[PDB]
Amino acid sequence: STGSATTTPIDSLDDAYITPVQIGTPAQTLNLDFDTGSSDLWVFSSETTASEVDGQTIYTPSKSTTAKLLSGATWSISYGDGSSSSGDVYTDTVSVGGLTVTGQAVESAKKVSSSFTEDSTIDGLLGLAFSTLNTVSPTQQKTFFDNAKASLDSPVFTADLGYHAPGTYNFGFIDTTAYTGSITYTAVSTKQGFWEWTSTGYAVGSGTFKSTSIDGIADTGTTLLYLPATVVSAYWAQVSGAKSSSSVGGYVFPCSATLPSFTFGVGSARIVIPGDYIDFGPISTGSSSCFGGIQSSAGIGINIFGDVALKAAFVVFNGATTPTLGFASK
Ligand SMILES: c1cc2c(cc1CNC1CCCC1)OCO2
Repeated sequence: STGSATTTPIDSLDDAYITPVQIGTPAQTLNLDFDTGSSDLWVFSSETTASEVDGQTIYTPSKSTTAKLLSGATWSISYGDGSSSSGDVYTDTVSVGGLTVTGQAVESAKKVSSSFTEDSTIDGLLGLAFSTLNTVSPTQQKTFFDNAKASLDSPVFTADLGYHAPGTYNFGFIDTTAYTGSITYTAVSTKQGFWEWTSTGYAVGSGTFKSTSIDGIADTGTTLLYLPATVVSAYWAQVSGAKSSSSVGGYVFPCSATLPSFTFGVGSARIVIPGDYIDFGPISTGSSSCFGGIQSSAGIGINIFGDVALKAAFVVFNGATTPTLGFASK
């Protein structure tokens, strides 16, 4: 089997991407944030504290003939930005782009933090990291991909995120029309539960390539590219007026600037992130200070190849017995 679904930026900055997901019988379609950096499929629901719901579409298990309470199961998760959610668990039928999993754990939110309440466009998250990170207790649950894998034509999914435009998540096949050149594959460590890999280096603009190992995670659920302070300083040093602002919370730059590209290595291959991709616009409405799309990972504990990086590539998440990651230009 295979599945194919369009993923759409939630706003003009590509702050995140939402993908329609069918849950239950008859189908209830919710727009979820596919997150390769976590392993819980959770949704706004009829159980979510009413004051914490603000425009989202909710899952109502009592209206689904295939929903079953997973008795005794609870979940609670915190993300890298300090956001959080928690609740109880149902199993139900979940379909993405024509690919159906029965008995998928659908984690129903009773509580969500303010940042989720404030994102009216995100009805929940669909985790695509390794199931070892799933937070359901006392019986850990499998991701949608993990449940689907054995039935897929090939045990893979691909992320093809657009810049200021829709893109595609495919399950079970590689669309050879969706990228240019060849796909370069690179080793993955699953020891921390992430799609963790080592980049072979970087370049800033037309500058020479610096060969250096950068260990990080491929995370579709993180907006920006978070890299070591040395690398990030080298990038922003090429932008007149750019500076790290503690009050704003990262590098900012004059909105009048033309940003250089940033290249990252994947083995001997190179993925080029155009300068425009690194512009996250005014820090506040009407400001001439703009927020940078490449930021230091120093306060995070891990480097993160988030959407800014991934949207410059066609990315293969290969879930074979020994997982790997593939990157192609497009
Ligand atoms: C918070 C934490 C997350 C997440 C999504 C959220 C929701 N607010 C984000 C801010 C920009 C838009 C989405 O996906 C993984 O970790």
